[PDB]
Amino acid sequence: MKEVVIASAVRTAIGSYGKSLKDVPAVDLGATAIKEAVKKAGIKPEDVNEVILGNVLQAGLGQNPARQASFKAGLPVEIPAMTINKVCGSGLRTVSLAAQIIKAGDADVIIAGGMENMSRAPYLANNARWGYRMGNAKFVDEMITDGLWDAFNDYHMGITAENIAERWNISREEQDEFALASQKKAEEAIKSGQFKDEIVPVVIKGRKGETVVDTDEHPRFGSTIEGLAKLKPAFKKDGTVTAGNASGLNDCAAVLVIMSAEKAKELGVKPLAKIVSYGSAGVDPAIMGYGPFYATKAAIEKAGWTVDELDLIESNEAFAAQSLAVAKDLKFDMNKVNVNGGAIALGHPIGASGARILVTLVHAMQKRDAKKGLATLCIGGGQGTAILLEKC
Amino acid sequence: MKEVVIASAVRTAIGSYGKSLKDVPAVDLGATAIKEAVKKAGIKPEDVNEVILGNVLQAGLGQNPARQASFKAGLPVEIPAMTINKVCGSGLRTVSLAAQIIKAGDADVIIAGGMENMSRAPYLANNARWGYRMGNAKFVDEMITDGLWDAFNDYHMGITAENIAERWNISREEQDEFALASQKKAEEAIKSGQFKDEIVPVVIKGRKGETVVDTDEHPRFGSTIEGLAKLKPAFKKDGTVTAGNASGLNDCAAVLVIMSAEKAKELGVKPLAKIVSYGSAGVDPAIMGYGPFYATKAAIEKAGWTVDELDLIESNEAFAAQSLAVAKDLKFDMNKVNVNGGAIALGHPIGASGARILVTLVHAMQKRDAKKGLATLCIGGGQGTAILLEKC
Amino acid sequence: MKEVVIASAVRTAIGSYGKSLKDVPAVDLGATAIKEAVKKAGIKPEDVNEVILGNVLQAGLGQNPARQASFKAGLPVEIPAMTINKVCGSGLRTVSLAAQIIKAGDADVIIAGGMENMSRAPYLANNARWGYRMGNAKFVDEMITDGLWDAFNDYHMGITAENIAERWNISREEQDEFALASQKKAEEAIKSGQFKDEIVPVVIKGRKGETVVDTDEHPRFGSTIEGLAKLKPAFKKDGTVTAGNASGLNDCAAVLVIMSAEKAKELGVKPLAKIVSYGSAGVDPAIMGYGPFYATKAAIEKAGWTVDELDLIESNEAFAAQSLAVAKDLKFDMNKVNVNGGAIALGHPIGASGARILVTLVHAMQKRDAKKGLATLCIGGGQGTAILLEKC
Amino acid sequence: MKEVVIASAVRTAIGSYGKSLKDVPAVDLGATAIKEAVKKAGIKPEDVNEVILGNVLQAGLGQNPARQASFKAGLPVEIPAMTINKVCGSGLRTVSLAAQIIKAGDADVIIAGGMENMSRAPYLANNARWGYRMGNAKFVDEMITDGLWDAFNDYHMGITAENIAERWNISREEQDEFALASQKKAEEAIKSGQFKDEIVPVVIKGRKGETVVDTDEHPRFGSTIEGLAKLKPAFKKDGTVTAGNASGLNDCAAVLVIMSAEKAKELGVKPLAKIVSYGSAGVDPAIMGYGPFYATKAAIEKAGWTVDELDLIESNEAFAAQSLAVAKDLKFDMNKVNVNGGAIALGHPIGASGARILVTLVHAMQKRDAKKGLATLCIGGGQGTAILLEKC
Repeated sequence: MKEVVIASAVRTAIGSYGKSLKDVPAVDLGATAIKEAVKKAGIKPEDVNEVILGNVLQAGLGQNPARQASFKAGLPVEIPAMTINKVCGSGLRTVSLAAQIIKAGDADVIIAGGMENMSRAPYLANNARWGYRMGNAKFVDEMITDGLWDAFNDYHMGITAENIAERWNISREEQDEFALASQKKAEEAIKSGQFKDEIVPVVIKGRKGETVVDTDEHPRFGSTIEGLAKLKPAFKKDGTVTAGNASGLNDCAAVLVIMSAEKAKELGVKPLAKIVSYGSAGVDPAIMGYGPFYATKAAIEKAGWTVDELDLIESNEAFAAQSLAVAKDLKFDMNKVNVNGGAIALGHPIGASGARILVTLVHAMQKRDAKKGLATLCIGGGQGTAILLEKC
Repeated sequence: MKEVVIASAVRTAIGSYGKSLKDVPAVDLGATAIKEAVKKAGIKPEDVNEVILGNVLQAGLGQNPARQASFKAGLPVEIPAMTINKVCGSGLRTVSLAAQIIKAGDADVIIAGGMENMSRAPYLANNARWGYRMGNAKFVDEMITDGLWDAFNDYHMGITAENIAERWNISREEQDEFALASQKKAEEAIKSGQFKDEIVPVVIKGRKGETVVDTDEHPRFGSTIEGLAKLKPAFKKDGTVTAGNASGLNDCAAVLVIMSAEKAKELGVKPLAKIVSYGSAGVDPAIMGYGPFYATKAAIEKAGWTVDELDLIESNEAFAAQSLAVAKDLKFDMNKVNVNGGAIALGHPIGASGARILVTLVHAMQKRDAKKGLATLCIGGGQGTAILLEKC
Repeated sequence: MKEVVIASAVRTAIGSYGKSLKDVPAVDLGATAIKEAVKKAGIKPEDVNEVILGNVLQAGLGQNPARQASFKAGLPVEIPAMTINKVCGSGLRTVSLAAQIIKAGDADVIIAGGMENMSRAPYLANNARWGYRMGNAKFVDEMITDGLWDAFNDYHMGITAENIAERWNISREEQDEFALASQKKAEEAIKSGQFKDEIVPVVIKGRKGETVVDTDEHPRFGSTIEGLAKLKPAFKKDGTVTAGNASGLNDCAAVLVIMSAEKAKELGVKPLAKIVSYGSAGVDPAIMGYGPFYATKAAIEKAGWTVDELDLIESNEAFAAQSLAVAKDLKFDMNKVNVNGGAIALGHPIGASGARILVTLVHAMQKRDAKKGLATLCIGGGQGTAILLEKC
Repeated sequence: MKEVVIASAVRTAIGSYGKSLKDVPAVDLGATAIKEAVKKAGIKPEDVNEVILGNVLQAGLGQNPARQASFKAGLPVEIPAMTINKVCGSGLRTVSLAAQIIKAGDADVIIAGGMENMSRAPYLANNARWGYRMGNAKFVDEMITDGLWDAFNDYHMGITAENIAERWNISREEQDEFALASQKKAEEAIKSGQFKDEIVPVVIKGRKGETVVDTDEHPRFGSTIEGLAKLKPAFKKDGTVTAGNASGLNDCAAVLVIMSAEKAKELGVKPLAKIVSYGSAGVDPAIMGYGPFYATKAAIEKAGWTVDELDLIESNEAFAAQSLAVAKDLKFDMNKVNVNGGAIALGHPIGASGARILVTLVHAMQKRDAKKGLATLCIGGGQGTAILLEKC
């Protein structure tokens, strides 16, 4: 049916926990990235049919955080919006949902992506409404419960990363060397201007003064292998995962204008890339056949491609252990992966992260003249999200 | 373009605030409804491609409440699931999203609907993470902030209902007669068994016994116009809107199995109705040229129908003043509206309500042999959500 | 050295946890008791020199709860007031402090006693001011932390009672027979009007009506040994202490007017009893040479009395195991102990309880014409508090 | 009756809000000052008969904060202890209570004073136990509610200071010049070693490292009149009270060993001063006669003295407005007042403050060879606390 393209792809800088964006609600980050994505695509806000934004920690953000972002961006109040939560998947799954609505014939132009401000997550009192009656109870970290805690196994995401490291023998040393390379690559990318096209500044009107945040602050410049080897395991006595080889808690928004090829032509848009296939795409049989990261595998097959044919790959770094497991199984050429650094250095703003790596992927393909790109994040049946792009 | 149908449609009873469902998390109500929906459709859990569920008060409910409901229902862990939040529109928007995904060629069978437990919403401390420093602060009722408060105008949704009552000149008396009619129709429908097919019982297993909840708790049997006339305004001094002419705060899950017509035939399923059109369908020029209830007008127009041709209508009753404004503008025959009672009597479990009225519409169409049906809820630019159904 | 007397002695009923006094702040119970105590003593508010009141759960009750009670009772704003917290000892220690101030020549008329509303204790967030940073934390039940938890051993006061039961070899059976006897005596005392003189009614004025609370709510009329024998241990697996052989969590105020004998004569007051001695009286060599209940032994010795000479004894029943250990060690004649029932039946409103048993002792001495009385409560080094009274 | 003396007088440094002592609970500060007061008096911990300590913000501190301090100090577990709360009065009123118990013949040696850690005060949820039911509620700053908020007038203490400034015409300029002089005098006192005798270091065992806090940190060295004139009013639009001319929120403990003259002789103690009279002393008539600070006035008269005869005076600086009002009315010679600086510079750790200024007074009398001293704090009938000392 319709071909689907990315007309623009914009993100804020990624802030560190409790730092540069602590005072900027997720919805304002979202609004900042939407306003700019719309200008960068060269379309009018009224050309937009629907807004679809991921956001995981919605607690106390008020009704329909995606709608607030749309309205704050200056989009027409009558554009419908919805907020999606698939945890790790949210921000990228909104892009494939956009492509699906366009394919169904119901839209031509959709704002997609995601936003998160983990620094601002609340604490919760779950039994304040009808009473605790008696006894100490839990004052709930909402960021941990709704974003980072495995609802079924009743342990932290970090434990899952340990399990994978264990089962595959991904050693502490191997994870730290991977973390070091992500740090070095982010530092070079930032210092060489590789993110200048994709970052929209955020303006914080301070008590008096305006502050501009326009640079990713999470990378630890000058990281060394020695510095990483000294860190204590963060999740498990004598484990392999540390602060050093895992991503952080971060704040960002990242937004893309998704359009039918035919509408892009009509509006004089010069698109950046075509969406070729995605993890959600087509149906079955059979699911289990490909192995444990079958989402990404099957998405690659549906595009008619192989891993060797890919020019650039964004494979999210929630934990180095998980990144190394995926790269090993799919036999990625590591020179083509996370070329501007990955989440260990840059940050993992949950609900925005899938969209963030797609924004970094599309600009890197443009910059480096790379024809075939893969963005992939999250691990395990039901959860993997992946998109394949072919540059225009 | 694939034809899309409803293979089953099931809901829990709707509980009242702090009452029959207070001890049953939204995800468990959702799991109960999904497990039954699959059984009623006569399909296996393995036949489901994806789970898409409305839920507005997600705070503290843990990662991806839709995925939790899916898992707790017995559905394969590999089925992808996402949680959607469009406030009032959430539960019906998941049904049209299901149809779009099916139309795009990406799934054949999708569990859609919504779940909410307003009785269990937390309170929040928004500045607990980095500190309050000094001075009293707000202990935030999350149900009001995330479900009921207009994020822009900074007032209760009740105030919007009051403005609509003034706008359309709808009197206190008119609102209470409408409320009384919803109450009477709900009482007669309950007592005549009109909900017996669609309600799945919820079994609450305590430390000492079992309680079965299978009847809608919210209606006030024996309501009278004098009883309604004595009520104090809920939202403002000298207001027209009271607790007796507005819906409540309520707990429910409502799930439908949505399939392509082709898969339904292949699986031996006898579908209940075909989804003919929805407010999201086709693109937006010139959408605001119809009036303020243009999502609903545009959906009816896209079906190729008119209001006079409709046999049954479910038009949600968040507030009698809103229900009457939509009914006057669209010139509904009120004999065909909310024939088994509406949300004033039955309750408004936010992220489930749009699916709950679809579940009620489709069962009522079957029972009454009505060919053409409309479900509509929410009011205002870009919020209205509507679906048109044609009985099989 | 001035002689010191009790001119009046009044208490509210004792409410049960979350029940009859849940809506009445401790300071209001205190104000009700003070206003009546002054009236019963036949003195004017102007005749009071100082207000000294026990209150253990002061959190959030506002500045100087004793001063608030004093003011709300009609006492001149210039009367100095202080709030004392010695946990279990608070309410009786204020009576001996009153006597010391009178003996020192610094006052002639002091309002003493205690007030507590355990039903209204808050929960706490201890790190809200400077932040929790990350991770779940304790939402602290302040009643347990400030009123019931051993700050050193880091366990419930219930565990101390269990250790005392083991120490003194006091069986489950023995504790329940003692509890049943407290229940029976309380039921007979209530029904025979033994508390009618000492209880001041509390009038709760709602938005729509008035409720009068004037009867002790906590006793379980018709208790049986079989009913007690079926109870599960409260504090530890296979424990002897249950909810049926330990006191409750309760709400009360109890106030006495304490005067020099000289002022009482000057004001025309007929005093109820003379305070002969108290556990604080004279200095400490060699205080621990008596046993573990040496405050009580030493008070009796300072009166120039013995246990056999006492006519009535109020020995508080926080736990049956503690009550029985004190009674065995001191060889009390149990026919003279807690003759109108004790705290198992009647409740243990912490910072009021010591004054409440003094109020009950002095009324019982009057009614029964008993010359010599002992009130004792609390156990362990430096906590025990006791007063000896001689009827006028 | 018995003469009463101060055998030793010790305090911690006073920390600023959220600063040097933020990690040291009030009870540990108390314990540190008790252990040292006992050594400085040259008596054994077993010579102590009772512990009486002021502490206003007791919320969540656990049972009987004075007892915890005693136990943590290494005092015998059987010494009875009680915590007093008279807000501003607490710490000094414990010293006069000590003298009263000694006068009554019931003790020879008492530990008195007070402790507070305002940085550590909790936030409160007052309706967590039985439920908020619905609607936003207040997340309570316990420090403000229990320490700084006028329970009767329902406004901040700062408003009272404004009222006094208003009624007496104590101008902004006059208050800032008073604040400047307190700042200069504290700076000279600290730099000249005047507090070295009375400060006991506090040792904070850090993550690794021990930190020593031994210097008052609140003074703003180098303050200037210009700096103070630039500040905005803190309580009232166009008011006179600012951060600059008011004290802070501070953390400290200050403890004194109080003994009978006869026991000091017997134990070979060389006392520092005799307590001559106190605000609580003797009884009436008539109270209103002296004017609004009659507490202090009457205490001065009872010693047989006049204001002119005083050699040194500590008059607390909660707010410069209140200090200037008292000094004007009693016609203090300002050269003899707060000679080492006052609370504006040094801090006002509520429950400790009365004891802190008595500790500073007694050491200053020793240092400067001053025979007659007055300590006074708090304002308004019922609340004024005052003690007169005559040096040994």
